[PDB]
Amino acid sequence: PLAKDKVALLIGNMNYREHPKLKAPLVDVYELTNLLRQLDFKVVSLLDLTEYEMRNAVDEFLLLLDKGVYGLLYYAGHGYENFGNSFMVPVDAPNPYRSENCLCVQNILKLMQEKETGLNVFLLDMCRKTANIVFGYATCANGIFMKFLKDRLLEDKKITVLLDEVAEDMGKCHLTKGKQALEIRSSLSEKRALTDPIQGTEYSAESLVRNLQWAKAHELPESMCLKFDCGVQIQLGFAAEFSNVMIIYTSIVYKPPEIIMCDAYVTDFPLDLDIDPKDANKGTPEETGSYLVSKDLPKHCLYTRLSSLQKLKEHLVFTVCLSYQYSGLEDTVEDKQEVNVGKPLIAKLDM
Ligand SMILES: COC[C@H]1COCCN1c1c(NC(=O)Nc2ccc(OC)c(Cl)c2)cnc2cc(C)nn12
Ligand SMILES: [Mg+2]
Repeated sequence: PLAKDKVALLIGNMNYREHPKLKAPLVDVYELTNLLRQLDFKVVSLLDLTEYEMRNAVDEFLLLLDKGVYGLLYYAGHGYENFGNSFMVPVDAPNPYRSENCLCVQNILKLMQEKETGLNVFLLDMCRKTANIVFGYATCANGIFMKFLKDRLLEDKKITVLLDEVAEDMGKCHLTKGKQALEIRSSLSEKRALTDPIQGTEYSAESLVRNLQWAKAHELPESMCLKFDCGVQIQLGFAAEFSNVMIIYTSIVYKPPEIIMCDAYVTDFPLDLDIDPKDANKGTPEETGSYLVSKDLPKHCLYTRLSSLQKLKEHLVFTVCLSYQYSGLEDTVEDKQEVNVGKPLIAKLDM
């Protein structure tokens, strides 16, 4: 059994404006991304999406579901049931909910039902109120579903057999023991698995430009070295937590011996990103809201988390500031430099 290609769209909503926050989507989408990438899936991981951003992400994902393709869609966040229908709640939903402002699962399923895909796995991990589709619906540090799913996902068995084993894991767990926490709906008529290889990777112009636009939509700005007149050199580094989340970190690489102190800090970011200056320039990545890529970031820097890159409609332009003092000097001099790192990650798509 072969896949024409393997694409995945992972969405996690946690920072709700009018509803309770959720912690699990953060680690769950992060761990699911690495595992799916290990299975040779091109992944798009998005955190905290409004209604229009979800509708654009899901439509574009469905466009990739050509004949023979293996697709996986995963959602983690608020959801609600309204007369037999299930809805995914965007971070911009009002309180109380209105179905119109949410994404109907049954509408998406109907759209997937028209594809001639090899495998279509749709996972819903919600906090509640042939197309070879395998729908998984969960209604419950990782969340319960991902804790059991992450331990089985790399198994070389049929996805239905694999998800059925997870249902049995969850049924033994003292938390969801004897509870209706997982439903699996399936129309899989053949032996497909998330581990199946991709057919002979060939030079077809249409699939190569979508693979290279996916590569382009995940390009980070390269390392930067800014030199100030005083002789101080600052390095700007960039890391990615999600397709729409980039960390920026600064360090002083060189400081002249005659300079007693030098503090580098970034400010004046485009207002679409809504970066609070009290959350930027922290001594640890955890202080910025970054708890996953923290172990892979270089130490003893100043960190700023840029979430909401899907909202950036212009070039990422910001100021790098430097406060410094010389030997014997009673006054602290201030100097600045403007930086333009293009449109990083998902911002390349022109939102
Ligand atoms: C058409 O495919 C384009 C490809 C290539 O570039 C990366 C994005 N792509 C996508 C998306 N797309 C989106 O998420 N689009 C998006 C648009 C507007 C938005 O905000 C207004 C947001 Cl938040 C998202 C979704 N699933 C997948 C899965 C794969 C393998 N790629 N892929
Ligand atoms: Mg809808």
